Amino acid sequence: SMTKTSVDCTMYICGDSTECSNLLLQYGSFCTQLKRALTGIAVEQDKNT
Amino acid sequence: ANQFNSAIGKIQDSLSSTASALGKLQDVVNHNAQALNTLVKQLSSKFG
Repeated sequence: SMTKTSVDCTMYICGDSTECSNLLLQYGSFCTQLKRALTGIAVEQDKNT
Repeated sequence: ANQFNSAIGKIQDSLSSTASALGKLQDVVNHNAQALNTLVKQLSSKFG
């Protein structure tokens, strides 16, 4: 097994500013696919043990 | 003939009552369905 990691879309891209999150919702599902891919790694890391 | 016919009859009763044994093949449909449904929602967002 490897080290299980998780990446937040809000805290990494935006500095908790109101102008960053308004243009982030126009980009949509770009970090939704990247969040659920790392979730699907962390399920399979427990299945390897 | 009592042991082999009763053991194969429990396989037929398990697949009819419980569909969870085929759920590994149901994910192969579900990994293809969630990939196509996310890809067709890219046109609604304005990309900046």
